[PDB]
Amino acid sequence: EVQLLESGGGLVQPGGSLRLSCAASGFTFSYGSMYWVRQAPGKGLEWVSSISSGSGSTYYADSVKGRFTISRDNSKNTLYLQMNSLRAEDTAVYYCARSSYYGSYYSIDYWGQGTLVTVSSASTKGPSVFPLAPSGGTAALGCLVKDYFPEPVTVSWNSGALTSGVHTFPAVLQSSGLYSLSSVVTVPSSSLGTQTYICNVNHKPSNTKVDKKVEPKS
Amino acid sequence: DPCSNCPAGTFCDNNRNQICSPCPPNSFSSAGGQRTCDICRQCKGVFRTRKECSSTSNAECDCTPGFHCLGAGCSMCEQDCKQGQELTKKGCKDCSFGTFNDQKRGICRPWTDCSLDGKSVLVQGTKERDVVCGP
Amino acid sequence: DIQMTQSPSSLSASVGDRVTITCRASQSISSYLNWYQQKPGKAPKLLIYAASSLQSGVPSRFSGSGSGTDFTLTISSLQPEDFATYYCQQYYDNLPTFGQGTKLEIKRTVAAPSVFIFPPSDEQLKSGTASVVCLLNNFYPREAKVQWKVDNALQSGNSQESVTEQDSKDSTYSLSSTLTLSKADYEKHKVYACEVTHQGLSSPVTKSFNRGE
Ligand SMILES: [Mn+2]
Repeated sequence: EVQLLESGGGLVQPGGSLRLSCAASGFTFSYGSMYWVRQAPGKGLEWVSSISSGSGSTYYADSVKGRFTISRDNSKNTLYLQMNSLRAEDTAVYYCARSSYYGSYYSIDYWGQGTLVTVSSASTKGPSVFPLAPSGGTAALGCLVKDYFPEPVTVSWNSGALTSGVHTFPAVLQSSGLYSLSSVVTVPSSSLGTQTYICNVNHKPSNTKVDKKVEPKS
Repeated sequence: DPCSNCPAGTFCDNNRNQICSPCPPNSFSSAGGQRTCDICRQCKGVFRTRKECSSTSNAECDCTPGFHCLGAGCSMCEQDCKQGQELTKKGCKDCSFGTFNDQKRGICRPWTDCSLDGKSVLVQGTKERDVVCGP
Repeated sequence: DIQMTQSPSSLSASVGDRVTITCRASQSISSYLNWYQQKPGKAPKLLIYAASSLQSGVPSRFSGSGSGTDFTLTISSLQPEDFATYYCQQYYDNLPTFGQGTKLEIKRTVAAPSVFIFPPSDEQLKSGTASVVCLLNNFYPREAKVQWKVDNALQSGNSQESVTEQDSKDSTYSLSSTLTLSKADYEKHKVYACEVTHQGLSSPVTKSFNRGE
């Protein structure tokens, strides 16, 4: 089973440096290439770096050339991205990738889950979690995840068990420079009182792990 | 030429304006400046894979149990004999008295002459072991 | 360098329709051209390689064409799951440049949203801020006007909106609007209303509450 896992992502101040790691398993890097591809929030895929197997010949996009260095420690099966002189434009989810050979050439086929790199001078702030207590037989409830920095925050309902009718909204940057989002769930009105609803909020940068039970007010 | 710069594990790609491209699967280039990668050797039949092929090195073959590699790069598979034997046209035959073979391959060799080094014989040699000389 | 220009940036098309996405290279790249599909929260998936070769496990409705500079991706009969951002990528020079992407929206019949108003929790009010949330659930098209009214007075600048990505099965959208006020301003007024205008509604829908149940 081919598995790619990035780490090293996080908040970094402009002018600063960050080193990303991509741990691989289920293959031997004896053929093709490995890559780093980045994606700025709401923007397109940008290939940034490549490394050839055997030789370790490297290639860079003009946008990162001279600032970024790709390397592979084969003994640890780990791909690195050393990122120097970082600016706000470098804020993106950074993905490591592995090639596959189709139609007489190597191209990107396998992707990791990505690691978010935020280039900002703002401080890490943990969120506050508030319940949104319970229209044509439909009832709505949720959780308001307010005042956090940086991204991301993950939201689950009843530890991933409740997925139907769930909407976790993209975060909005408030006038205060802190993010806020709500995660909601709709259910039939008549079903209220037959099930419990707990939103599980996680904001790893601030070590925030909040489980909030949503009940009707009295 | 720009092709000369292409290192081991790559080939000078004639279909993409002479860029260095990684060797395709089942091929290798253990040297630089090649315009094509060489097909990997298949270790099958009497042969078995010892070291798998990579972009920078060819696959290295081994033989089936009860056999050993003969010649450079394991070109043949020769039948294994017991320690204290050697291979003849009519199969494995025991080492003749005064000769030994400590390996499952090769030929019987005469025992070392301890008297040459002014040494005594402490333990006489066998068919599988050489003599053990004194100090 | 090699530049990859994709055309158009976005398009809306119905289930069963046929769509074409263009990809132009700044210089000849022979057939070393790939097409990827990126669905929200999922890793990009390879659809086509070598400009026209359909990858195994990819439906026959996806097809590629071109050589040199001009390339085309066509989807013969759109499905609701086809909602994604499509990218071309060139592999001719060791610097594999991606196209800027084409966001594909699945057109659908008008669906009126269900509207929900949430008063601020007592937990938040103890901190000195009041957030009033308005939810619009499973509507199409995305275009909707969400107006906040406090004691019948229309609000400005004190609200922010967020829309979910198009649902992959029912092709709809969901929206949340957050009205933010101080504890003092929130306790000064009584009636909190969320008014919604949408193609699916005969006339605007108002959801409201009076502070203090
Ligand atoms: Mn919904």
